Amino acid sequence: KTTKGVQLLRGDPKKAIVRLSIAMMIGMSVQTLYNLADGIWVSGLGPESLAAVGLFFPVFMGIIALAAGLGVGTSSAIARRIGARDKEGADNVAVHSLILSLILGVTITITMLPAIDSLFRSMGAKGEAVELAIEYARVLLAGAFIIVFNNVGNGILRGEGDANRAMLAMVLGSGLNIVLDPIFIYTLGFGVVGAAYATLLSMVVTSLFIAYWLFVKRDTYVDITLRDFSPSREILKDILRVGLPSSLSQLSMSIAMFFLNSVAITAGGENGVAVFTSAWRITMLGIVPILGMAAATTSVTGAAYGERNVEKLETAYLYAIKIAFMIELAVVAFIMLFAPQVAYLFTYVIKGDLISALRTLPVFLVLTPFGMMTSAMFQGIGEGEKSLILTIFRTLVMQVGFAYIFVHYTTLGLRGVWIGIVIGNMVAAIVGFLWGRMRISALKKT
Ligand SMILES: CCCCCCCC/C=C\CCCCCCCC(=O)OC[C@H](O)CO
Repeated sequence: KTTKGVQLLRGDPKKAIVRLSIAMMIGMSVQTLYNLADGIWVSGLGPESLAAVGLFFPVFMGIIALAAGLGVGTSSAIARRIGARDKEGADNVAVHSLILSLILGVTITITMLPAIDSLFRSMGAKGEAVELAIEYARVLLAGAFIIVFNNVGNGILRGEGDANRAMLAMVLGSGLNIVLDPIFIYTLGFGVVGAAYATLLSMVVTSLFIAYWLFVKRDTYVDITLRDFSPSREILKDILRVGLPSSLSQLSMSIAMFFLNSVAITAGGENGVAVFTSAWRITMLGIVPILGMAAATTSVTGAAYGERNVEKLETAYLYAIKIAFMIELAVVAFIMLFAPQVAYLFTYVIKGDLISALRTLPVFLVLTPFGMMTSAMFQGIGEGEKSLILTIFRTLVMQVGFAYIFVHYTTLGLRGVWIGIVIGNMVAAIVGFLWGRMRISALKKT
């Protein structure tokens, strides 16, 4: 009645942080590799194919945000029950989360399918452009349930500390999508819609593995059955108090990027937006280790909170920050030193401005862990609303705010955008860190 994952969660927090975060970073790196490769295949199909992907992209990211939001709500709620040695509670959360995956996933499909035509056209698309985007979108929308299920499955695994399988499920899915991409797009000649089917099939296979582990081998720590299922308002509210604000955090980010783009356009037009796009994509690569660490932090602080061990929660939180800080130091030094080389490789025009960008913009990555791990621990203790507030403050008030100030009130132009983004992120990192310290001392008094 105990797994390696549960032993890990109930063990030394530093050991748990390292194991989980390495596992998440590996899984997320394969997801990143898939994305880069798919970007390349699609690029060679022409403007009409890119524009079709472009039309669906906000919807698709919205679907990811909802799925991953439910996943982290699930992870946190399970980790806390396990820490509290509430086995029946952990079982019931898992069952609840799986029923929610069906409700959410299918709702996404049935709501968007009849909406996408009007949506794409309202975006300014006409005739053939509309038709191609719909062919592409409907394949992916068909798998909305699968996506949510996979994310919930991953959430359950992370919640009970099973770093190994959570990682494996990510590797299998993105790895299979990497294999199927050139075969569906070019070999079978399906073009852009081929990329959608490669993705749909990859997700289906992932779900088959997860369903096998959960329902056939039944070798997770949590027991999952409908025989023992009694609807719980408290469980539903617990999941959504982390899950909904997590999803909304992605929305805040998306809105922020829109404004950031408009500022880049104001400063540099098509040239400026191109430089920003490239510099941001490269800098977001440095974000990957932080995300893996955040996922670890949520599970580990959750378990500690359930155990009512504030010392343990604080240790995991601060150790996560320290490790992410060190990693980011190396990442930033690397990009800063090798900016011309890095630019050369991602461009194949905008070289000089991109090099400047790569030697200013990535600086904020060094302070990101202080805010992001705080957000992850807020989620671990179940207070997702605080994580959302911090996310809004960083992305919309600080990032966009300062970027706007430097461009409208100074003569820095493009460089002012990078500087504003850096300054904004760093202020938010300090505020978030201070809030986390305050929250923790409050815990010690409670
Ligand atoms: C454009 C070029 C793109 C190149 C694309 C390369 C794709 C590499 C994919 C996976 C390897 C990454 C390392 C994966 C390590 C996984 C370790 C693991 O999952 O362990 C399972 C566990 O041991 C169960 O017993």
